[PDB]
Amino acid sequence: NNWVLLSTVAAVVLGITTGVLVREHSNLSTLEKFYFAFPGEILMRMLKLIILPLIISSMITGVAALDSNVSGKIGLRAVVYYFATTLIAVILGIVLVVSIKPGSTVDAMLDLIRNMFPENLVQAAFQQYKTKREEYKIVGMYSDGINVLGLIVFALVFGLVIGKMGEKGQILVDFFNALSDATMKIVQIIMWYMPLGILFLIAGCIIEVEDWEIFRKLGLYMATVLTGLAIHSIVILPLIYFIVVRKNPFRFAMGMAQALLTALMISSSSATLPVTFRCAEENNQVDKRITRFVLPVGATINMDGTALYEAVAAVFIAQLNDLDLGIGQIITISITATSASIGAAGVPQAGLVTMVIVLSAVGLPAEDVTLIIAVDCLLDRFRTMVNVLGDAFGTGIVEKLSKKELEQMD
Amino acid sequence: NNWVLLSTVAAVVLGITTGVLVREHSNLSTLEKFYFAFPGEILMRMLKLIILPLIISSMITGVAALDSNVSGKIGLRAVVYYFATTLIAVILGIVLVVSIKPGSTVDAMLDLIRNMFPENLVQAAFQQYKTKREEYKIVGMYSDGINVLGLIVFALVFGLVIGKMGEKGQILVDFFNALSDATMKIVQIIMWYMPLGILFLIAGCIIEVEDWEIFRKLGLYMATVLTGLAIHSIVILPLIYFIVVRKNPFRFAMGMAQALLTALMISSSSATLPVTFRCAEENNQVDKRITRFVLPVGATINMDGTALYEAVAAVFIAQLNDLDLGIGQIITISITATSASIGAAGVPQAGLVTMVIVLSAVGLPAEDVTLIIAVDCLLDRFRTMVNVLGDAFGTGIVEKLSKKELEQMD
Amino acid sequence: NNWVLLSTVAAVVLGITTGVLVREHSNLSTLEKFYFAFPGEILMRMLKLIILPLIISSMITGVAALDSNVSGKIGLRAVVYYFATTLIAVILGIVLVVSIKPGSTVDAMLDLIRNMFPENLVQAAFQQYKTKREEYKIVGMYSDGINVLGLIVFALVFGLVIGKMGEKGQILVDFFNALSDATMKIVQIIMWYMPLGILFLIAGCIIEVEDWEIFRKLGLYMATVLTGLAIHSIVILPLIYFIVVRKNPFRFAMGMAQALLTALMISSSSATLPVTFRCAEENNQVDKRITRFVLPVGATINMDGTALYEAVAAVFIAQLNDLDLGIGQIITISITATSASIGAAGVPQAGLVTMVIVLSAVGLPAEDVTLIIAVDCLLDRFRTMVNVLGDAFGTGIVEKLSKKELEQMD
Repeated sequence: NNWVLLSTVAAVVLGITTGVLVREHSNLSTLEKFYFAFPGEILMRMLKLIILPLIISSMITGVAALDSNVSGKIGLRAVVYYFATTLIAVILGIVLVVSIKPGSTVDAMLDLIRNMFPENLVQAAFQQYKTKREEYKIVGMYSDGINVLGLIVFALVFGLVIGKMGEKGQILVDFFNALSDATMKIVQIIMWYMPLGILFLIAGCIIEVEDWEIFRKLGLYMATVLTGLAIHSIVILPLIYFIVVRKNPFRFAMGMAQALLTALMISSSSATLPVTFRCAEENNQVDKRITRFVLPVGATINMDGTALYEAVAAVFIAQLNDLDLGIGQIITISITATSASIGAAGVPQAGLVTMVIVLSAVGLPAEDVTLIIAVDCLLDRFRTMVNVLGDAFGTGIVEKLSKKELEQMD
Repeated sequence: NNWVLLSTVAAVVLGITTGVLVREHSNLSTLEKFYFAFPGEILMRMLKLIILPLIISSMITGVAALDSNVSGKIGLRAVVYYFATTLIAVILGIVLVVSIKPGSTVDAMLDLIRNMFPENLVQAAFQQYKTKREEYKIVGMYSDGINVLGLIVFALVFGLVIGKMGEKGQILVDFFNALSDATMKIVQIIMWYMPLGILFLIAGCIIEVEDWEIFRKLGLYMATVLTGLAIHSIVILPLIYFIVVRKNPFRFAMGMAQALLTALMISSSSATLPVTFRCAEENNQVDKRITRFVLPVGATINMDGTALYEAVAAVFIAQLNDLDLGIGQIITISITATSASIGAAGVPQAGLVTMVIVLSAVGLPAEDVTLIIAVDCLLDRFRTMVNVLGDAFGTGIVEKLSKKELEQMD
Repeated sequence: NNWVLLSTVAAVVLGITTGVLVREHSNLSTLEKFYFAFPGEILMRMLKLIILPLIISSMITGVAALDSNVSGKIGLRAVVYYFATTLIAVILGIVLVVSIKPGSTVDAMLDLIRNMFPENLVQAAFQQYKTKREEYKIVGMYSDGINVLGLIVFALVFGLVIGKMGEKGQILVDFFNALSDATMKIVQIIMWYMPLGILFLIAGCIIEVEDWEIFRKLGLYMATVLTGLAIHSIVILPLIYFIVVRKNPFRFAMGMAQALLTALMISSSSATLPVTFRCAEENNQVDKRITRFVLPVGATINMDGTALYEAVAAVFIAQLNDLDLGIGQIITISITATSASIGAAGVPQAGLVTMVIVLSAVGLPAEDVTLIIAVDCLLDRFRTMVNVLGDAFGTGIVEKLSKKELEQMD
């Protein structure tokens, strides 16, 4: 049976009830509040532990599985699809935030390019590079935080090289195939424990809210973000799927419902990858090669949810201050916020350090994060859900458009 | 011939003579004293270098060698045996320190649980996590020091997964078998050079003592620690072995004498692992699978020596201050000190950072370490000797109790 | 065709022209000067990224390819040749700097020995150990910077062990062979992009010079360094080659011209390794085993260029100050400067941190580096060229002297 998903839904409702009841009838200190959310912290720690080998081995295996003379077209189609979806999401978010009205960059882009080619493979696993101008000379240094962008680029190049090697790279191909399978099984073992961590995480999230008037004050900001995400998930993506693939998009969404729920629950596209693989390969008759190549790329560089969430939050923050913007300032903020997070799109994010960096770069005060940090728990899950839905639709579209390429391999 | 052990014994006696003669007839500055112990520092550095791959590959290989439907009972028996021995050692140490009379915790336990599941596999190889309460909110950060506990847990889970994989994980199994053999050979190469390092280490240890009245002042503390270790090694462990295995325990100890001497000399259970393997498999007719699985686990979570040494030292320090304790305070100190070192029990320890953390947590002053740091050289070697003796007895007991399981594999 | 080398030469001349024209006709701020050299920084970053796996896998593969009973003599001959060449270079540099007249150590040597045996394999990939005396007690700590010396020693020991293992180490041998080939191919991919980075690097180097009288002031220092390098490359090395191998040394140099140009262009002996392999194995009929073993060792511990460059620069700096030296002080400075860089001789060096450490140790002021940092761009390339020429001549000499050993393998 599907005991994991039912248990997780029961844990979610029980955690909501527990948080509400404890907040209403019990008074706890800050230390007790921190101690009440320990299982959720343990679950988040376990989820973080498995991100590196899973994504690295999946990328290498997916790239190496394709023929040398074929992978270029598939990759080109994937990047074109993701760029188009990100542009549409950016436009929709800008239009919605302008209409509803709810309420340094060069260094950031150069750092983004710098992180694509790290100076140390081992150091990139837990550290990132950043520069700042001081009196003017540029000074750079390394700070904690996994450099997923550089590891993904190196993994892609390495997978291409060992796929083109042939008989001399077969041992590496087999090694990374076995590593990918082992990481998948370990992820399943962690999924076994997930529900209790989710229960306590929801209870702690609800308990941490103290004012209870922040939700009332944050009117039309939740409405704006939710409306943008709903429009993107329900209208634009199914229309693109039907236009390219002459098939019903909602049967496709019905097949992926299990992965959609899982992603909505753990809020981690990279973690959900095994369920997405299974749903896309079994429930829908999508080729294994296309799925295994496209899905990690989507979990890495999908920016529709970021464009519909962080960009809107930034424009709302700028609107809170009497800092009336122009068309250029709004477009610059949306571009900076969307581009600054291109590296880490699958890892779980709670502190929104990328958006803090964006706020610092665009000159806005960095102390306004607290006014929206309370509702991040609710919004991030829907962001991840729409991200994985877009990834699945992209796998379907690329499989549709790669008929000749998949014919040559046979 | 056995030229390594005879050479090491000759080096030990020559180092004792050299240290005594240099202290008596020569006067050296602090810088010259530091320069006199350089070869011992080099030997310790080389021993530290080989701890990670050896323990990781040994754990993976030992776990993967067992059948999937069998390893649960073997692991359960091993943990039960180690828990029982640790409890007996704790009780004996408490009783002895109370009778002879020679002279924050929640955060520590939560950190112990946190380190079982690190957030980064690469970072866990050289860094550890720690939290502290400040004005109250909890703040955590990473500090230098290998996280053996997390690596051991991940290695166990990975070994189980790849053992259950079968034909798809055979390549990883072969890879880690070869890695384990290579690490063993490198350890043997280091053992070739060991004796000169031991000579200079003993000479430097003896030279560093300056007062020469600290030994007289530290009366009944050496007596207490040595009596506890001797009682545990000579009475309790052989009695348990004879009760479970109806055989003479001293022939077993006679067979393991080579590994016992080696462990007494280098004071590193993990380093002694190859000699322990050879003695337990050849001198005693113990099954290879049981040995290869139990011995790394013992080298990792054996706490009898820690309970008989650090706990007693802590109670002695608390007795030095006019800080008359109760039964609860003594039991809390013994439990905290024993549990805080569960991660690093095989690596060489000289600075006793774990006991410093324990003293900080139990509210005792941290400046009293110097009064006992002088005799650590002598006591740590006997602690390691009794630890490896307990590990060997545990291998024998588990092999005795696993007759049906070892019958199914055949 | 040879489009890469011709494109790189055209890029070099175009970068020289661009730098001269921009300096003469345009005025730029410091920030614009930094932004003008971004592609060169990206190229240097990519070159740095590939140094670790390439050198590690090449060392392991080269050591493991040789028979167990043979590799000792080959290694002995290689070390003897490198020691003799370094001694001759030291003598020549000292004599030239004394005649032309253009213008703490114990801790350094002990740190050099300490870095040969690191305490952590993972930490050695990006960190180094250093000690300092303070009031006297010695305090050590770790700082950023790859520890190539320790990794090379561990790789050599590991390669010997797995070569002696045989059928049980064949899987590791195959794994590292495949890894070496993959790293070579990735290096070739980077070489594809190299020329534009070289163009912008030369343009930025030329632009950064502002006084334009520093070249006139630095008279007889360029002359001394260039004369020493030219004498070493043209006279001493061909004479040694002809004395040992009764063959024309200039046909050998003509065969290696492609690798010589490449090394002169990128100034990185380790990066040039694939071209050196191809030229030495195809253009000259040198045995593959001798080449694959000797060349990484030369790229790691070749000190002729360092002895002819850093030692002379240090003596020139000491001559600038009215600090008249003796024979012992000059020999101590040359020995310290040559020995302090034994670890990193193949990686690209621009900041000359090793020479800064040498200046700090020998008591000379550390602020005089700026007076010679301007001409480092020009001199380092010739230093690397003579280093790779010496490495190739060493491969030839060792192949000549290893006739019996290469006969036994057949």
